[PDB]
Amino acid sequence: ATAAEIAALPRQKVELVDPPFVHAHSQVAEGGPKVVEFTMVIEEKKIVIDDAGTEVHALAFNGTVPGPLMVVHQDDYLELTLINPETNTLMHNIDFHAATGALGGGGLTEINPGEKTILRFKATKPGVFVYHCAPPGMVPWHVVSGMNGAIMVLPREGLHDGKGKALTYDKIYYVGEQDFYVPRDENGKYKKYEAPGDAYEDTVKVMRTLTPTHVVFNGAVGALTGDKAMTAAVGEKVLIVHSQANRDTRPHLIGGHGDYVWATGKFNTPPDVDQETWFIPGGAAGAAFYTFQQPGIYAYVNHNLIEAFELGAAAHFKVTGEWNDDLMTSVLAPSG
Amino acid sequence: ATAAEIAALPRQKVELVDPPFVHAHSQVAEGGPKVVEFTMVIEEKKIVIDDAGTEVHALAFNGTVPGPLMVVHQDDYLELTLINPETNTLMHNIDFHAATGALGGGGLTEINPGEKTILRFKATKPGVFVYHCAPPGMVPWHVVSGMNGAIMVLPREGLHDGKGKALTYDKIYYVGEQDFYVPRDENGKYKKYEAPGDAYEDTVKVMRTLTPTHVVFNGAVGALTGDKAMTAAVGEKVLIVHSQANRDTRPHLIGGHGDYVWATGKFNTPPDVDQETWFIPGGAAGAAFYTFQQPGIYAYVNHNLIEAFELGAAAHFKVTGEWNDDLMTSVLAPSG
Amino acid sequence: ATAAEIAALPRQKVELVDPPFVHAHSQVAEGGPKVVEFTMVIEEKKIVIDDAGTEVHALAFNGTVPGPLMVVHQDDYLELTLINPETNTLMHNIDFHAATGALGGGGLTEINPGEKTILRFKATKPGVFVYHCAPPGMVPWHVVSGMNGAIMVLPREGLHDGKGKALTYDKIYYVGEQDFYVPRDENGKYKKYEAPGDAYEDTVKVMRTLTPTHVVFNGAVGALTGDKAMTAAVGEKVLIVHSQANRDTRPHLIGGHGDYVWATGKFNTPPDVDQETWFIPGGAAGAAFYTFQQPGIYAYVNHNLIEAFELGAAAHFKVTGEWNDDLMTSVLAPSG
Ligand SMILES: [Cu+2]
Ligand SMILES: [Cu+2]
Ligand SMILES: [Cu+2]
Ligand SMILES: [Cu+2]
Ligand SMILES: [Cu+2]
Ligand SMILES: [Cu+2]
Repeated sequence: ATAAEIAALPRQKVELVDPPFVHAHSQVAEGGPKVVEFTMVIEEKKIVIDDAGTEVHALAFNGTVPGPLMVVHQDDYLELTLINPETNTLMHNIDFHAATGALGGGGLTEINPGEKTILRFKATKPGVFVYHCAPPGMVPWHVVSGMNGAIMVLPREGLHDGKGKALTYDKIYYVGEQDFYVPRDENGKYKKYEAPGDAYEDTVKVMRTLTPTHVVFNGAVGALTGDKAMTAAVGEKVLIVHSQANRDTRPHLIGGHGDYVWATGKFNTPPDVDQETWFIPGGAAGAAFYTFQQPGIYAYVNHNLIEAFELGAAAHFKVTGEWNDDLMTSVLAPSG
Repeated sequence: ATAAEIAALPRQKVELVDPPFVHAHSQVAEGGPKVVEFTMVIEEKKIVIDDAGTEVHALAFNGTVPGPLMVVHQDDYLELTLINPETNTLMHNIDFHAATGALGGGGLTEINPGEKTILRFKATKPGVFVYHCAPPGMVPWHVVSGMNGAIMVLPREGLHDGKGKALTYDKIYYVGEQDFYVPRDENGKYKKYEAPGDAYEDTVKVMRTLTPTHVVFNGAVGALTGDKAMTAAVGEKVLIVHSQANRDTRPHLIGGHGDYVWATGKFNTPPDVDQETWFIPGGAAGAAFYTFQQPGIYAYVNHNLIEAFELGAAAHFKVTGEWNDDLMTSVLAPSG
Repeated sequence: ATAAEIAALPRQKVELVDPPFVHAHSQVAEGGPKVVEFTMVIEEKKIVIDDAGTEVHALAFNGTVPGPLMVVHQDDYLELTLINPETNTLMHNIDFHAATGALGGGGLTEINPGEKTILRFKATKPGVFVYHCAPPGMVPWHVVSGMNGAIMVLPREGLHDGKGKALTYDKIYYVGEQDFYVPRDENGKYKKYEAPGDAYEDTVKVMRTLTPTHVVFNGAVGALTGDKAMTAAVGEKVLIVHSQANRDTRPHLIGGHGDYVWATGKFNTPPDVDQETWFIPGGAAGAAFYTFQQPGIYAYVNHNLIEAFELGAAAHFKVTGEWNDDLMTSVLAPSG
């Protein structure tokens, strides 16, 4: 595929939305290969991660933790414009696990504050993939400061089950799970700092215990609950993309299932079926497809329940519709 | 199906047995869909989890850690009478990962001391599934106090491998693996408590380290050894169902293999074959089918060997039969 | 086979090479079943594992951490002469996860210093498999002192994909991954000891935290980087065997992929494809097949990036050939 051929390809500017929502895209590919264009500005900002007012100096793609989901189709080109404003203090870059060469793009995208860059790569393999910042010598620090996201490379023909039947979701959500390592003082109280770099040494010591102080979805404890609870209706088919750029996770839809789960995140690997709890290793994304059958609230969790309910890794679904007494019924409600 | 059609179905009352054993069942379903009735009384009890006498207040389905294995076939209904006696001190409920709606059943089964409830759900998918107590605001604590078990939903046609060939076991065992988090004093010695609640605060601290003090099969270090060692014979086909409601495990039969392993625990997902070590993520059950070929003693372990041999996650099998020198032989015994 | 048939099989002595290199072998078996003979001498020695002079009393098959890769074909026999020199201080043995009976061989190979032993086993199942020392009552201690390696049991007809098309590698590397648990004094300085057994009690205390001090490839921080980077050329097909005898890992080729990954390490289990990050549970080996498409430096890591970049679990590949701008191009280089 020649430079001339690539330059002749149609282009499409895409407008990214904040997780857990996903920008407008089509499941089945519309026409031949294109160059899909994205722009993200890096925001270094304080985020409050729990109800005790614990802060993290987030290093945030598009200003969010996680960074937003980019959707392309197999054999499209993803062309990202990454911007590091003068109002930042650190060098940043970006590695796409979906990309091939130069460490996933990080070797070609190192930008000081004030600089920008434009990277283009061919999305040759279908699936969900992590992307994350990885500056040489400070890789884990940037990743666990929230500097990671994910992309989805859909097949041209959209999603299919193991045996070739089409799988079409009505809804898609992107859950980015984040392990945070927040230093404490001698009273076991979390510390605050004036600059990202001020926390480095204290944080690194915590990182080395391999024990996160917080494990959260969408940047904070309770982030995807209440006003930000995910929604569905009985009969709706929903795709849940889940990433974790540094640490293992075991997602589980409480009250539901993973009807089809690409646990590895890769669409050419046939999915697992009828899943109670799936497993996504650190440095990967997975995706699960589920048709809701019951109304009510669901909890969506990392099913190490200490991580879910002590450390923060719990989100809700609010589902509307009619209760099914065949699937489940209270024959005798709680009573003496 | 309608309420009338479910009412017309035959009902079978099952007598549960204590782990690692499993109640009488047939592998291939007998007749059409049944309503399968189980009763479990919750017992808040002091249990000893090691040879030193370290004690935990178990919150125990049917009085055991793990709770017993319930066995039904696909499209059967599981009807559970759950009873929380007046002598208990906490509210409990049950979540069936196999079930659909109301958080797996937890939203419909919250019973205080002196209360009972009857939950029915349709067993729509074949596999092994975790069940566990999950009271809102107190979820992980009930689980890591041993309030969990598993069920198996057999395919109506019994087990098959990935290519449609039937797999009939001679015997089945259920290994519930438990992570315990036991408070220590300033000498590093484990603390005892008067009531379940008294332990709460100290325990949650240990829980947050994500580092169990004990990792055990059937409620205690060495519980499945000595005259409680599991047993087999050369040529015998054994299904080992393994569950972990809170934390990852990596089961390994030392001296053997997992000939067919549904690592995800779901029978519609083709099993892995010829396994040395398989992986079960916290909040799931898996199952391994193995035909014994050599006599002698085997250790069945979680293959983090520190967890197996320091923390308690080791069981034995005693196997009768003739040694196969073709498979293995000492050409030269330990000698100068 | 019959007694005479086994006795009549060819015997072939093979010379081992140190990891990450692998001894001469054919992918397609050459002739009928063979008794493949190997010799390993056990070395107990102090090794430095980091840039700060930190020591471990290594317990090392063939004098290396990991022990060397042994390569046979399915239904060959592996015949190991294991030697424990009189200069050593500890009893050792060997467990092959690939073998059937006597705990994988440990029961038949317990050799005191001044002793040797010859074990033969039939390699009945194709795959990569952990081996490790395992003396009753001191199993994890020998393993986390580096006394572990792997073997590869190739299909007689070499490797295939899920469709049965041949996969032939140009090169094979073996990355053995090691969790070390090095004691520290109260100032946080790593302690040193005169003999292996002097470190035992302190080391077990560190092991029980389940938190390694170091996670390394080939026995040391940086052992497979710089001038010891592994090598390839664009268009070369490489198999990467990876083992972890005690603890989970999640291998990732930074800048590349795992085109075919036998994550379970078993060749009769179809490989996953297009992998970003794969998962190998503690107590197993896995294998990844990749065709390099881009020149330059790659980082091969455990993608818990803290383990990779704080704790030592990072390797390099140095790759020759011509850049492919179709796959990846810098449209605009880092600029103000
Ligand atoms: Cu960054
Ligand atoms: Cu990465
Ligand atoms: Cu309970
Ligand atoms: Cu659950
Ligand atoms: Cu040893
Ligand atoms: Cu082992």
